[PDB]
Amino acid sequence: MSSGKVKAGELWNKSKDDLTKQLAELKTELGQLRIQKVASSGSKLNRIHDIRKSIARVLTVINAKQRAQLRLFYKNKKYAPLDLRAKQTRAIRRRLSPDEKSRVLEKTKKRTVHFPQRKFAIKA
Amino acid sequence: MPSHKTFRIKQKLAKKQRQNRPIPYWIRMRTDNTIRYNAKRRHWRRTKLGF
Amino acid sequence: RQRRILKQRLKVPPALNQFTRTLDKNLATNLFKMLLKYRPEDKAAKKERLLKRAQAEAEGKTVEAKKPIVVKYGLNHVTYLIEQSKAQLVVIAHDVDPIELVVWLPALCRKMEVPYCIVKGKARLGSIVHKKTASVLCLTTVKNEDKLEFS
Amino acid sequence: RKSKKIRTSVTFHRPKTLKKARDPKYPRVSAPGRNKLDQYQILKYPLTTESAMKKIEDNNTLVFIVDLKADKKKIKAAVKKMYDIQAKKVNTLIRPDGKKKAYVKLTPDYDALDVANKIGII
Amino acid sequence: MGAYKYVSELWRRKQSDVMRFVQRVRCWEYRQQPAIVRLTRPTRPDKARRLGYKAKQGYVVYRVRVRRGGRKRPVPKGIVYGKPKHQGITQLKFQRNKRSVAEERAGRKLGGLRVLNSYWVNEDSTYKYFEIILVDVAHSAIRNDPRINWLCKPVHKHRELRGLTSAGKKYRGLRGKGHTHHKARPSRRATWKR
RNA sequence: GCGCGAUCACGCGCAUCCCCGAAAGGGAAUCGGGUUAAGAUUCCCGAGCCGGGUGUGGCGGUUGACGGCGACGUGAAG
RNA sequence: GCGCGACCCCAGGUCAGGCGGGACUACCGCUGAGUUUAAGCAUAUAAAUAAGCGGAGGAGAAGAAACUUACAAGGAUUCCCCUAGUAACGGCGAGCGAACCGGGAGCAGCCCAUCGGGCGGCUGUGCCGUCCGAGAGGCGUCCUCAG
Repeated sequence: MSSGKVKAGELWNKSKDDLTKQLAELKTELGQLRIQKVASSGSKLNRIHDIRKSIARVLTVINAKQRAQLRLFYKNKKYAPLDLRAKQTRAIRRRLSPDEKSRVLEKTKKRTVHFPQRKFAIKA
Repeated sequence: MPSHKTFRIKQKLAKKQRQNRPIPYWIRMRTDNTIRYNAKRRHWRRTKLGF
Repeated sequence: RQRRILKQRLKVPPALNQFTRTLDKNLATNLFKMLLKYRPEDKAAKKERLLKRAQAEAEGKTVEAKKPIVVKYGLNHVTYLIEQSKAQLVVIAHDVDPIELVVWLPALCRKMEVPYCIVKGKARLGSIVHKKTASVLCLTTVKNEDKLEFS
Repeated sequence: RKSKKIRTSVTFHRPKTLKKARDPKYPRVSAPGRNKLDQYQILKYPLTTESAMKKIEDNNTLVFIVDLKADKKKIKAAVKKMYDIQAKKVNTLIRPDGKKKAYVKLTPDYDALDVANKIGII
Repeated sequence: MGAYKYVSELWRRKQSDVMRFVQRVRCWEYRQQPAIVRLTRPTRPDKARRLGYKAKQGYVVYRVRVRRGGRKRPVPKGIVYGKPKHQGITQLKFQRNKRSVAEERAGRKLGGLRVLNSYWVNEDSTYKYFEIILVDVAHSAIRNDPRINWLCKPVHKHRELRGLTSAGKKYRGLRGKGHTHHKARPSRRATWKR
């Protein structure tokens, strides 16, 4: 539109192509709120706050899209030093994820070791 | 010569210099509490600059 | 200026510091006992060929018709098939460091009357036992219709 | 082709003189990560002081305040894109602001006065 | 059992038969080679096979070279300064053993790996020689082996240093159990001197 | 090995390394005039030059330069 | 008296995959003082402290007997309580200073001495297709039987 914007949901329902034109327009207008700082108007107050957010919303939203897209392309394939950040995050959490516990109790001398019971009765 | 030049001390000295300004009339008003005598505000004659 | 240029390891070392003394070790010493002598390898090559045709006469159907051959490579298996007294001829490599790995067998085999051959190099013994690695020792436990050439 | 039979006589035939071969490299397959678009806005605002304006009139040169990881080549590019003008020299200062003050001298083909008017500055 | 008994029998007898010849000859090597030596073979497979040796990835064996003698204590020629029950320079000998120092050196240089155990590979007349087993934690083959995945656990990092090696238990007096053992178990700092 | 040619892509040669360490040791190139409240050999106005890096033509020359006894003056890898 | 391709030891590079180097307050592991006390002081004491150093975890560390023992039984290991200011040490001065056991806190016994890597496939702590490198013994009625 010709009036300022935005909602979070509106950006999300725009294409990659649309949002960057929107990011374009926003820097340009922001650039105006810089010369309009010499003017010092209260309209350049409210607006210079709220445009700042709109830039941040477009920048985040596109990043999410790209991460999601990458994850979908690669869930077919093999991948990731980046999503590997996220799964660990990090060195302590890398130590906690071998995994250790299931594997440690796995193998050698193990079937009859405990009290038996109920199970045998059910299958009668 | 320059007038000792290096950017890396020179900027940070200029930051402390911008940081040593008056409190802005407003923060006295909304305000919570204080005789707001700012206070980390430093002077050409007295005490001595630090890094 | 010109003439010669010739011959690194005779006059311009250092160039290698680990191995020169390693040669000197083989050649020199002092010293008390123990490992030497035979192979003009004519009588290596026949042993090696009748070691290759001691993995490679293997058929052996489902049926106990005859499973032919066993050859086993590696020090422990060679010790145990001498001790379990059905090795028909063992082979030793000369090229063994630690020597300690192979010292036991010539004394042990002569207490079992199991014959032993001493092939010059460890790698050829591993290739002719059909390994993909060198072998310090090997055995035949049971040959394969060759009895006369084996004797 | 070159036979190490040649190579053996080459080690024998050189007292000192130094070694030699050269060799390639290659990437794997696990795909290095990171797709980016890290961008700073060099230009922040046209600077405004009385001293700038005289510089507009006297000697055809606009005055911007710029970022602290500026240069002169990126600003000579940045100004070119966003204001449609060729710039001939750029002069660069750290300021007691913490900020970088840049004087941008322009071509006479498009004068600082009517470059300025649509984002007026004094 | 097997072949591993013979070399074990040899190594008793450092001074005698084939072992004094062959290992004095490997010291021509051992003096030449550094205070880090990684090797791909254990010298003793017997005492590798009885301190934890499986050939399997992540396993390395390494030789460490440690000086003979005690410890000499700073500062000489600006000397203490204190009353003579506490003056001592060469007189004191460390109450860590020379085997544990070798464990420390090794684990410092191979920092991504953890010492399992160690053994003796001789002495001449100023060096004492050890060969030490360090085992990768971080690779799958150690993890998917339940005989050696106990090392992996985060509590076990830098274990040589905290004295949890076999050598570290032995110099800590933890060889006994009962009578006597009373000042060693569970720790030499244990009661806080209450 | 490093270093260099080398265009087609590839091979060849050698010895003691590599950064910091003087804004007053060593060092590629700028002056005169003007102007600002406050800069200025720094911007301008005039004029010059350097460094670094691709094209162009005048021609000075061409089986790699004449002249002046002489001194001396007016290609190119290993 | 000899060159070559190949096996096998060492070394340098290389990109890959994987880990580690610093931090959080104390807790938690070596080296190692002095004031002080013994009305002095040198063994002794302060004190294996403090400190320095290194390194770990959410707890560490210690663990299933070449144990205790003073009998005749117990039965991994910490810790709490006390055994005890006993035994033992020591100008046998001043001081130092426990263990077995006994009952609890809580309990558990086991374990040594086909693996991984590469692509492809998936419902990716997994398995399949493939390529590559590297407490034991005999006999017996049976009871028990993974997930």
